[PDB]
Amino acid sequence: DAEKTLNHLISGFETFEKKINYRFKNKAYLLQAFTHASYHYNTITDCYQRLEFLGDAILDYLITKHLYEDPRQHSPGVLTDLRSALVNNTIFASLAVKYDYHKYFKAVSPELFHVIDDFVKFQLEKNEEDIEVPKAMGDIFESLAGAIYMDSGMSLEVVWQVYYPMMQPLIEKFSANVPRSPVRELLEMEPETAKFSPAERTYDGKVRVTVEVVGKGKFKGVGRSYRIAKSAAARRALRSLKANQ
Amino acid sequence: DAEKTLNHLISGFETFEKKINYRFKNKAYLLQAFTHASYHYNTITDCYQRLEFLGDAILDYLITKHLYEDPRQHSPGVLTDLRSALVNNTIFASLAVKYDYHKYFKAVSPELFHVIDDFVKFQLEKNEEDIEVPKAMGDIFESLAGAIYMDSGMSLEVVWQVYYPMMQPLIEKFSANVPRSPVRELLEMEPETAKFSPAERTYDGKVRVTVEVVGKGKFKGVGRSYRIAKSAAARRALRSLKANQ
Repeated sequence: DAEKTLNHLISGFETFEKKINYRFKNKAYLLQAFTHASYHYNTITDCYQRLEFLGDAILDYLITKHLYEDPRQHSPGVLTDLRSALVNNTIFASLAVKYDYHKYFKAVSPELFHVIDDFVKFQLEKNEEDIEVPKAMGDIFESLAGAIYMDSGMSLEVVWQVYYPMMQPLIEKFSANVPRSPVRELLEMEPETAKFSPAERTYDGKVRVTVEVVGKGKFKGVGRSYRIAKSAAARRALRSLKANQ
Repeated sequence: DAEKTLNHLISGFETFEKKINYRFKNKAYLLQAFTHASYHYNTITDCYQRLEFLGDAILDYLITKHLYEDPRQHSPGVLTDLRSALVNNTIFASLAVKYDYHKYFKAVSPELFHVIDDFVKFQLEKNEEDIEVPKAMGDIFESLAGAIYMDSGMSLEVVWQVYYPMMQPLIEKFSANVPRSPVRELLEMEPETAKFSPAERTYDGKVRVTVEVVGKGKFKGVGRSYRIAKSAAARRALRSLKANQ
């Protein structure tokens, strides 16, 4: 009887649904999300791989959107680096164990569980390199997102309602530590006092811009685009401001 | 006067908005999407890089969603391959030129435009290897998606309304040509006549499944998961069906 088998296999997930603050309408999707290929006791649903595939693109979008909207106004290169750093199996594995996913993971592999235990312990200590990252932990962080998406009738909004609280602190930490965009940094410091002049074309086919910072003087930047020129000029102004005479 | 400069730079985009069947509320976003780093005449908006970043994740999600929902029920490995094949700068560049994006692209690079012309010509002939792919064409296929998203008030639905007609035929072509999932293929052929038995555990810690195809006999599959076992059994049944005695 499939429902009796479901009831057996989902025993203990109550605690997990409370922890993430989401109640599954269809528990089969939650079981599927946590079912590794090796979990032969699950004779009623697919393993997590399809959900992982969907969840990967869902998280890529929600994380990308967040990065793009960040009022730090990261440059394209910084956005790219941040996306690579965050949309990432290791980062996903770290967040999975932070939020106890390993306590609900379904697999038959003593060796995998040993790797998981060591990784959980390391991450706990780290958060109060020769630790192997259990890729399945990253996998189920993704597959659960896919499961919530499916269970909620394909709602990205419901997914992010659940995932944002888990992700935002790490996203914010990474976003706060990457190099600042020199334009936004200057304007944080001198919002009405830093003024960029119109772009001018150079003999060598570049763009030159001057930023004047009232009380500090004028600083020139050149680059292969207006964006790069502004950045260059701001970086110079910032250096003078920091030097403080 | 910024609006006079906008009016000048967007001259000719009328034809493009008609072609994609989307009217921008804010033309600045359309200009930005098509503005390469080298286009120094654009002194009023950013270049396309930020939009490209956002658009990349938007298309990754919409394409992934489509692949996942395809009633061909691709296996995880096939889904992965298809995503890699489709969410791809070369594929994006080919679709951009198919839909005339190169006629509206803003750049200052005779050499780039030469590469573009050769690529347009090749693709036209192909669609009635030693052709360089102009990466900027893939870039603006992505940045325009980001621009439509922004202009429509962050609507994925409006993006896909515009993009689906451009993408679905290529997605469908790739999806139709990849290896079929043997389970779905068998069930297309024998929907009421192919029946999978319950999973059984093997001495070596695998799963074994038999599929019985009425009129043809029984075929066994073994694998490291229930999913793989079913696939294996179906592949055998298919081979017999095709042989047709």
